[PDB]
Amino acid sequence: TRPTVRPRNDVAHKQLSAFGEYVAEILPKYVQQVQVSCFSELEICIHPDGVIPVLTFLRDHSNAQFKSLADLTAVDIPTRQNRFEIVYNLLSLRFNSRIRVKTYTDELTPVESSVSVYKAANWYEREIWDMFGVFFANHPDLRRILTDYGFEGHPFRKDFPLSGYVELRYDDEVKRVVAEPVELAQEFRKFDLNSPWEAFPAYRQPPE
Amino acid sequence: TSVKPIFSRDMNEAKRRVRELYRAWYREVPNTVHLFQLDISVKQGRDKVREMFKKNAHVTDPRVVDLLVIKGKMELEETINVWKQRTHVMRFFHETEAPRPKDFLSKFYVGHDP
Amino acid sequence: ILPGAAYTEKSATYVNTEGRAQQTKVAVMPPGLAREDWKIIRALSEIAGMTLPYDTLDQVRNRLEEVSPNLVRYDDVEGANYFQQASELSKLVNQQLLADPLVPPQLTIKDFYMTDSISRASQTMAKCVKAVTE
Amino acid sequence: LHHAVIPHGKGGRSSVSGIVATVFGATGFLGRYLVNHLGRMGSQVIVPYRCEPYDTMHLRPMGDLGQIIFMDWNGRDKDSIRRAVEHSNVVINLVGREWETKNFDFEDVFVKIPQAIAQVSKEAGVEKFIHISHLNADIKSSSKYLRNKAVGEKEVRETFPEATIIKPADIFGREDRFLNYFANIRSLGKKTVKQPVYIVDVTKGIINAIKDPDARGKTFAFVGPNRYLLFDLVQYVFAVAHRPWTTRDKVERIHTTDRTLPHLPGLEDLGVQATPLELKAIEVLRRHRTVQPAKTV
Amino acid sequence: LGLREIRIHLCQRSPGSQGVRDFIEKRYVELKKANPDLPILIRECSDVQPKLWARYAFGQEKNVSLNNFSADQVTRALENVLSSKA
Amino acid sequence: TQLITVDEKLDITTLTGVPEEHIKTRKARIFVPARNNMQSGVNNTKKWKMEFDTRERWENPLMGWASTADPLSNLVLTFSTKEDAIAFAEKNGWSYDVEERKVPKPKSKSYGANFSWNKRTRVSTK
Amino acid sequence: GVRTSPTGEKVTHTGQVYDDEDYRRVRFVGRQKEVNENFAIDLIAEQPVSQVGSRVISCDGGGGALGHPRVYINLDKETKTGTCGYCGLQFRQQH
Ligand SMILES: NC(=O)C1=CN([C@@H]2O[C@H](COP(=O)(O)OP(=O)(O)OC[C@H]3O[C@@H](n4cnc5c(N)ncnc54)[C@H](OP(=O)(O)O)[C@@H]3O)[C@@H](O)[C@H]2O)C=CC1
Ligand SMILES: [Zn+2]
Repeated sequence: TRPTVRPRNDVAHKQLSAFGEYVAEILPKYVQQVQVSCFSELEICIHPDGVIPVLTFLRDHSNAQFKSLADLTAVDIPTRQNRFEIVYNLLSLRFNSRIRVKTYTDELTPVESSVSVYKAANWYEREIWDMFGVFFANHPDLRRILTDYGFEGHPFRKDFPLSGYVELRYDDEVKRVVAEPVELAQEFRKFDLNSPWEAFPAYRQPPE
Repeated sequence: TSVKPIFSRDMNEAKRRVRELYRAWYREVPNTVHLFQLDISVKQGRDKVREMFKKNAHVTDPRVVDLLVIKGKMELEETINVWKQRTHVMRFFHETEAPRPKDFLSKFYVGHDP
Repeated sequence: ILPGAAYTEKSATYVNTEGRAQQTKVAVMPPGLAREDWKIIRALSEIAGMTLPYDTLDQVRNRLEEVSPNLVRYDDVEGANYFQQASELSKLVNQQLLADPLVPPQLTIKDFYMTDSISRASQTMAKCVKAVTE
Repeated sequence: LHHAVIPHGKGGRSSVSGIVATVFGATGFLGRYLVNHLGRMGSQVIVPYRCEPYDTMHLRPMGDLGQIIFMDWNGRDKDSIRRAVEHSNVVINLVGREWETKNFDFEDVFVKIPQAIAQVSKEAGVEKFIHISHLNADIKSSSKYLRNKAVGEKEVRETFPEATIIKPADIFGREDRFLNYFANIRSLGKKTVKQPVYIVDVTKGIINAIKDPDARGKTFAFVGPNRYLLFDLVQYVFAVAHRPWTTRDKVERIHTTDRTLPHLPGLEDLGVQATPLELKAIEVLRRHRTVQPAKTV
Repeated sequence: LGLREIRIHLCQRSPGSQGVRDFIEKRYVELKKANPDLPILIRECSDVQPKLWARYAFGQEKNVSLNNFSADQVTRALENVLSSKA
Repeated sequence: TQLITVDEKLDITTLTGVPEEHIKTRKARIFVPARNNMQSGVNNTKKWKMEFDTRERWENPLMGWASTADPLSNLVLTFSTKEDAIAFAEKNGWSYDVEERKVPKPKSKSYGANFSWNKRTRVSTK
Repeated sequence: GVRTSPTGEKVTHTGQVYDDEDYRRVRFVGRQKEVNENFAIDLIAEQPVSQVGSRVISCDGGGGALGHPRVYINLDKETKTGTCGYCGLQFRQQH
């Protein structure tokens, strides 16, 4: 399997597994799962009451020093009752490593804002509000950041359509750009591309 | 059924926040009609505020009306500070849209929508 | 003439030969000014001043449940008892058999392809009939 | 009814209204808002234009792709009128001038060109023709405008007997020459009574006359809700505008009172709420700014 | 003016429909002999409560609950229907 | 405490920003999608889908393209179970109807049945 | 091989022409309906049937990797030629 297969990094896999054990036993109040991927990335899956303790630990601990918030992300998964998956990508410059911190909420439970831990998060979780509707409690200036000013709904939710609900045009009668319900001259043609045959037997979910 | 609140522990605090948000909009409407130089009257914009508040008058969950007050404060903040333009404020008044058929028979005449 | 929807053009309850109620779904919309059928009858009742107490399809199906509640229980065969009582009612008026033999109307594959208005309008069924006759 | 002209959609920009309109005189004040309100339904609008194509640019954002067809035309050319009307199912006539020029006088603008358009639309099988007269059009009028426009009304009726003739009184809007005339005149007060009508009311009425089959052969009188005296109307215009090119025919028409014809239908027989001047006068006259409302009769 | 059709709904297995089932097992045959041109639509279903629909002239439909009745109460309600024509 | 007691049905229709036309007049269909009979693979029949009623698709006057006015005409969701799908439809105020999952019944396969002594299940060829 | 409707409008190789009463002819008024006059069904009919002596021939449209995928055409039917599914060139077994 030499030329075309990605070579596995066993050293970093073992190191990130040991550090995941370390984080799981220092913070067992909040840590739910710890998993290391096959391409050597460490995910810490936490309870959302420990956003500030887990991130402050990873920022300030002498064996962590994850001083850099790379990215902050929600993922909408509608089949879960806590459908929003808040992902924290942290970067350690001292130990040259990355860690993923993941937690959950639904549409109504707020997540505690992490601008006291990372000032990078100020626009990121504001974008998560704008795109998903995840309210972040005790945020300095939480409002929209990317959508238009009168915009209704949260576009990156998966029950939100691709073209939205309203579209704009200029109207010469009222001398004003107006919002009218969306009508496409050509509908977005949905392609059912999924193959009816299983591709990855290692990822097979067990039957009921 | 034990959920973490947003701002209001129950519906009375929630209605307090709805009431203060309505007070803030009612004070703001003359300023909005003036500085955006809208072609509406102050009574007409206040009727639109009352329409938007009576639209959500069925909600019995404190967290949902906490989020409704939060989004109403965000709309208010975009309207007091001139972040919206005149077009965003007039998008509440669906003026270029044709009046939709209401009863069964006119909806039958124009098309297939129920 | 009142242009109606076809079975691919309306969500619509059909019951098969065994009592299983089933609903179609709207694949496409009817062509031109053609409308759904109960919409036409309900609009006719509103014009005539004898308005039918339903507006949406769900209310038509509430009426349909009021007339027999197994028309809204979809993909369900409801069993029917009381063969004995129908047999006792069938012995009342003694009807006589005609001497004509039992001949079904569809004897060969020729008579299969065109039975209703959609099959008779089909050029593919016309090719089928022409191909099975030659 | 042909299959491509059956209406579809929810009545929006990409929908199909089934209205294929040729609007003569579409580059003007009324044609602007008529092509606006047609193209937002999804109508195939045909714009014969006399002018520079730069002056028809504002009509292109008014409908979906391929829904406004521009073409050259001449008022004395029946070939261009035929080339414009032979595919339409409604022809709206909006050709007019406040002033007569070297080539086109009031008779050519109001009599020759309207009767030519109506006759060519008649022989091209166009079902509907909608002609715009003036409310004060009279054979015995003192202005040459209203005499030629009454004669043209007569000829359009007797060459297209199913046409919908419409009598606007004095249309006010942003691009009018009624309130913008008074805001710039900075003529005198007389015994004149007027009831001006808003341009969106006139446009909604023309479209409701397109759609209603009961408007064929009728004559409508589009008037506002409130009759005003001329003098306090002009003082209300100067009061809204925060203020302390003419000819004698325009003076003859300003000092000609709006006749009341209750035997003719109006905007309410087309289902249009007449908008009063007090709501839209600020919208017209906000541009002229560097108020007790007007007294009705 | 007069009665047009009678609809009887019932479950096949519920104890609330026991009186309706015991009505249809015994008295329906002489009911239909007594009413030769009256449609009496017995419509069994899976979980319904028993019900006596009676349609009169001009689309007027009265609705009678037959839940937990005996066969005698079903006979009395149905003969009230046949005697009313209201 | 810092946990309140909400005894109400979870309804977020005011928060999703969807217009009332596309909330109260739409019918969700909750179903396991049927196997494409062009193929023997069954991997597309594992998850619950939510689609909506198909509204009008008309012809573009210019190009002949398929114009639409339905925003939810391409919206297909994916659920692990039926109950997650029903909870999502009730949470968003969508009227729904649910088809139960259709599994193929177990078959009794015998290659020896093709060559029987006294049964009709002999194959005439192979 | 373009032909013309009685309205004067050209007909494409699909067979598309607008009707006499269809309003959408107004888009060509003062302009032109652009058709291509090289009809492919007429041009491939002008190519002669290739006489070959094998029972199975192959075709890739000429040019190697510049043509189409290489397909193998049976020629057992003596009544009908064997036609390529991609390029439309047709073949006949000479015996
Ligand atoms: N307040 C009002 O304006 C009222 C108007 N009316 C009538 O309504 C109609 C439309 O009014 P309105 O829009 O305001 O007037 P405009 O002068 O603004 O528009 C007239 C239109 O006709 C065209 N036109 C004018 N003269 C000629 C000509 N000789 N040959 C070809 N085209 C010509 C103009 O195009 P181009 O730019 O190419 O010249 C323009 O598109 C007129 O008939 C008018 O009499 C009635 C009552 C009140
Ligand atoms: Zn080839």
